[PDB]
Amino acid sequence: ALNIFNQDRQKVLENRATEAARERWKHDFEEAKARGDISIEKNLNVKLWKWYNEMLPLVKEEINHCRSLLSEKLSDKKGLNKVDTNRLGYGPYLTLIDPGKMCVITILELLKLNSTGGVIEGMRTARAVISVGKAIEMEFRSEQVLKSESQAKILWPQSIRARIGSVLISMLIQVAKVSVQGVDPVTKAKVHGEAPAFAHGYQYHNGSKLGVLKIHKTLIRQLNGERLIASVQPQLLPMLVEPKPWVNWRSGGYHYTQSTLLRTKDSPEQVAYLKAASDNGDIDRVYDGLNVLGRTPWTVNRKVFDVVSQVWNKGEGFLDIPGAQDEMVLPPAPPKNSDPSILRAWKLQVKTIANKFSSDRSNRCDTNYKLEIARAFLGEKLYFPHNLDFRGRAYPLSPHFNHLGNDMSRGLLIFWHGKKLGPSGLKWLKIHLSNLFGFDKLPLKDRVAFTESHLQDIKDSAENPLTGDRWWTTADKPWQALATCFELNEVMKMDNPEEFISHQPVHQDGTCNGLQHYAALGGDVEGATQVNLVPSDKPQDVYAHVARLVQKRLEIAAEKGDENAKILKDKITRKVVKQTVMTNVYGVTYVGATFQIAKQLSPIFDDRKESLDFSKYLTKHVFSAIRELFHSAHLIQDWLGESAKRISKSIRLDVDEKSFKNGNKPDFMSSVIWTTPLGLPIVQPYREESKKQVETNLQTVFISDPFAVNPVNARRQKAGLPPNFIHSLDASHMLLSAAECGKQGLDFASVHDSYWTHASDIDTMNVVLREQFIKLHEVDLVLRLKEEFDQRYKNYVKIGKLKRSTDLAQKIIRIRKDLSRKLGRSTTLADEIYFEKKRQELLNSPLIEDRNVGEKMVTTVSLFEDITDLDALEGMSVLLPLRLPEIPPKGDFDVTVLRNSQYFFS
Amino acid sequence: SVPIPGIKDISKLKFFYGFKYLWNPTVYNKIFDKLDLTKTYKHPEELKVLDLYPGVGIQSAIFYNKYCPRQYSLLEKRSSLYKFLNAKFEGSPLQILKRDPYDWSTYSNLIDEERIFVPEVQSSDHINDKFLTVANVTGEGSEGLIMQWLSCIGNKNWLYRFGKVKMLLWMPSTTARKLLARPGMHSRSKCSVVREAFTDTKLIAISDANELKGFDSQCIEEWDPILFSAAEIWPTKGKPIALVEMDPIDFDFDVDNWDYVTRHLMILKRTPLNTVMDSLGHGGQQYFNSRITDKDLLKKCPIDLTNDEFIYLTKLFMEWPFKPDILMDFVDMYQTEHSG
DNA sequence: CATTATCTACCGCAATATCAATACTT
DNA sequence: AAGTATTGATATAAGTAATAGATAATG
Ligand SMILES: *O[C@H]1[C@@H](O)[C@H](n2cnc3c(=O)[nH]c(N)nc32)O[C@@H]1COP(=O)(O)OP(=O)(O)OP(=O)(O)O
Repeated sequence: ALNIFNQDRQKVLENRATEAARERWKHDFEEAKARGDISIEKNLNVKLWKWYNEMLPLVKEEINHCRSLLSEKLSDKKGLNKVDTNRLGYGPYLTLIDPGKMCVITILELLKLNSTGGVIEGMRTARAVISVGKAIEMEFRSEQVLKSESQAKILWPQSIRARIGSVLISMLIQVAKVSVQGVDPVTKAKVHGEAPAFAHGYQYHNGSKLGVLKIHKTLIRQLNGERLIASVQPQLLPMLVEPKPWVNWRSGGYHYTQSTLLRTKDSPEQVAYLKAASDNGDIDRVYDGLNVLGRTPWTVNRKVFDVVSQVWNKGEGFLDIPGAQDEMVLPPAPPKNSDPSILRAWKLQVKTIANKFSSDRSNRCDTNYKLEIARAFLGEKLYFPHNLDFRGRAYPLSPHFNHLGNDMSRGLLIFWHGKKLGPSGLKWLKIHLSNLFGFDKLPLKDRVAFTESHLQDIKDSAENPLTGDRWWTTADKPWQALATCFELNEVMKMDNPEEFISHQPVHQDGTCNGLQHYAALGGDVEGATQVNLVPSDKPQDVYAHVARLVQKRLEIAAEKGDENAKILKDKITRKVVKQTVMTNVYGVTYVGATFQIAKQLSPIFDDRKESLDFSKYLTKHVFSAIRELFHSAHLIQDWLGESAKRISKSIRLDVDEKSFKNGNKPDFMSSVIWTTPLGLPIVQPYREESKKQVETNLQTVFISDPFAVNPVNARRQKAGLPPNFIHSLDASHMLLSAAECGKQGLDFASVHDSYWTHASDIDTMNVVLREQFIKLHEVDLVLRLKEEFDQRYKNYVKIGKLKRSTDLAQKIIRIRKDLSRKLGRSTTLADEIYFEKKRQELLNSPLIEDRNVGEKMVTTVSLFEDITDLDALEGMSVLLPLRLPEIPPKGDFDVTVLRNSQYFFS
Repeated sequence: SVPIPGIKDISKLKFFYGFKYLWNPTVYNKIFDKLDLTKTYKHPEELKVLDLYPGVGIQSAIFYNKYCPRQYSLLEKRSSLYKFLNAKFEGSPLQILKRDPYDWSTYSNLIDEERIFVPEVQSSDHINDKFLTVANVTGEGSEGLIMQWLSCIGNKNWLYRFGKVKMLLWMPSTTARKLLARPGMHSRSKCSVVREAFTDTKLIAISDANELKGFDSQCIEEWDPILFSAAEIWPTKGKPIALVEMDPIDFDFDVDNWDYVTRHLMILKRTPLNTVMDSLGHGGQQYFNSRITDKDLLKKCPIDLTNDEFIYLTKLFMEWPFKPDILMDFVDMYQTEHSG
């Protein structure tokens, strides 16, 4: 009877936010008119109600004007005014939706968008208008679908969305009113006055105007309060009832909320290919894996939640809670006669203080929001439906509270189902606690010994979390370590450990799954043994080895008396070098690795605050070590990069009849595409964006049009193909492992590389994951990718220059001259493309006579395809057929040998 | 008695970094005669002069020959130009120094502590007669240096703590048209407003006679500049240049608030003033409508306003009780929530 | 040949007003 | 031919002159 009770709440929790908000603060008006005249945050809800009640007549009047203007049908004599002209632009859109719903949508979106976009006390007007328009169109779609189901353009242009958003935002600005108190400096007399709540203004940054909306400090004073949850309600939140399993890409996840399987940000090609794959039916395994991930139950850790609530109510700055502060602390202004360098330093300090203060406020607000959700979901069981991104990795549909969040969100989550520890449950819980404390190179027995060494500390930290030694704070994952300490205290209370029913998920992870895939694909013995694919006696740490190498490099380079080298000679650490290497193998840049290492070492503060200069040399040493360390992965990613270049710099032969004629070179519209081992189609979304000044009521925003067809960003394709391929393989392995575990009946959820389950079923899960990795990687995926590209891009021609003096080039020159007289006009590369295309069309004719005659015809590219040495030999522009490079040689290494490995996932 | 360099020596130089120099001694003599610097400085024999971005050094050599100052200093950072100047002016009383005039720390080191060049402070009533600063900012990519120097005119901090010092500026013609603008002209901007508020300027020379239409007719007929041709500047590829004379004047307003109000008010420079006020802050439109009794000022665009009206509006802005703070006016790109 | 931005992957962010030329309809 | 809307170009602020580290495009 638990499902039916939760079913009613979810239908209530899936109620329209616009209807609830209409009823919510309308109710809050009743107590205000009864209790008395006040300005508490309940009166903030009252102010929102008053804003709605005064804004509704203006929207009604605008609808009346548009309806009365659209009645006539002669556009020349109608709407001579500029304002009345745009009425034909937008009016047929506004009449669809209830004006009250429209008003509440505008108010809620404006409240939600505050302190966003780099504005101190507001949001950029372009974001505000486009977001209001998008919310209105989504509400329109929901209403249309619901009424169509009840009774038994299609895509709104971004220009119309921006126009509607600006109209409504301005019309609310003209209405919103709030009272502020202040003194005048003539007489130092304290006075009161009311002002509009919002004021549209402009700002500058490096010589550029930013149309910004501004929200009054009086409004912010209440929007900071904990009643923000009451004033604004989330739309997507964790579910109590079992999610509907993934079958159709247009129907799944939430019971009443439609979502797509892929998170296609700004491209329709990925949507089209995913829809084609769904219609064909090649992603049933993906459906099964997503259902397994999204079918597990969770509940909030009550004791850890109580501890977090007490720490937050204290108000002091905890490990990750920023704390509570009310006003900024700005240093005294320097004298106006001081040097411009001093003035610039003071302005930089002011900017830094404002940045830190805003970031701390945002952290506090997010933590308060998270705790409010946790309190609203205390005790009950919660479900996480899972979506997928284009590159293939899984994410939930609850952005606010999820296990992919920070340490607090993870520690506040446990499995609703409990399973007995059995013979190995206590051992694996102790392993998990050892994992949470940053020690991993030690074997399982040593981990158990480390956990056994600190029973008294565990008992203290569990009997009294605060007001004690607080050993859980000095852990890399504090809240999860606290939950683990709680459960070990409970089991040590019992005389028989193997009878305790537990709820704590155990962390099992594969260190650098990308490196594992490199070693597996290349068949490299050295990489496999370094990454523990080969069975060994103890886990081996690639991060530790490369960190020792970087220590050697810095010892060599310290002879220059460098302060950074002297300090970090004995301070190079596993964490910094690991954060550098994990992304580096993925293809990070020098500046990216510098950013990561500086970010990780900045809290240590061993060097100066401006450690970028030092981290430059540190990254240089790291790259110098990695170049010698890794070769097979480097070769594989180079083959991927060469393939990316060839695919990007290619033109199909079916583009047109004559040419695009847009410049000498037709635009490039070729993106790298292939198929995951589970049948999902991966498409790189990278493209160019064309942003045009779109006029609106408030101002002329600077937005693009994602529906327009644009060229492909070659640099982004090159940078994205390798990591996208690697992580698609990783997520496919994760999906297969999840599907098999769900078939076996385990409770399975995962965050990318790491896999979560109870301590009793960890061995079965480990066996399942080894088997699934073997099954997925038994095939030569690099070769299969080569044939996939060959079949997908067989009729493609490159573009390149050629020597004027090449003997074959003069033949191409004559064929150009020959083509000119045959076509009757000047010869072009586009004419060559058309001639090649029609020749392939001739081969498509089933008539054998036309085929031989078609084979008799000679085309410029047709000369190249007969040739086999012009590309190697390589002015004038020439057309080269798309010849992808040969795959790098594959070393000899048996895949199945890792089945006996112990520290593959640990 | 310093050796004036020639066109053949100028052509030998390789890198100019966009800087263009006038090289005609006759035109320089005419310019100096028009300036008549001896009128302002009754005793230029003891005068000390500093040069920013000297370059060829023709102007420095001609100035020293004509006036015989006491101590003359040059600050050049370009490498080839530095070797050229050092090689040419060896064994001469004229001084050459290697320092970059872009960095404020260079000025602080030169005047404050090391004290190679020690100017004397004068009163603010009259132009300092013992300090002359001549600079060349003809480079196309360094107008920000000129605007920062005008802000230093306003703030009385960088080099103007010594008082009112005259500035002779070789600087591009486009920035000259923007800077020397008058109310109502299409080239009116914050350059012109700052110039009007903090100094008085007179055009002294121009490179192309075609560009004189952009300026004001009364102003050009008053100044009577010395028109020359593009031949007399060695690098001919660049845009035409202009020479201006900057004289600091006394001002009575609060620089920070005036700066804020002008910058925010004049963004919509072609909007009637009865509409542009609401962007100053919340309720600014109502407040300024209440406090502005004149109905002739409420229909003039900010491009048509002058420094007096801008100072008046600054005064009303300060008398505003509910004024937004001017320090919290920026966007922080470092901060971004960017939640997943 | 110097310049010129450009920098792992994702997971709901990076400009605007004004003025001149041109072509389009009337 | 004379308006008139469209399309394109240009200035704004005023130390990212806050990297050779490494490099693929540019004109
Ligand atoms: O703590 C982070 C984080 O909460 C938030 N944040 C910033 N960028 C992102 C993002 O791309 N995706 C998500 N989910 N969250 C984001 O802002 C805070 C930034 O503070 P930090 O100084 O700790 O992070 P920083 O950007 O400096 O380093 P990094 O995010 O590149 O690693």
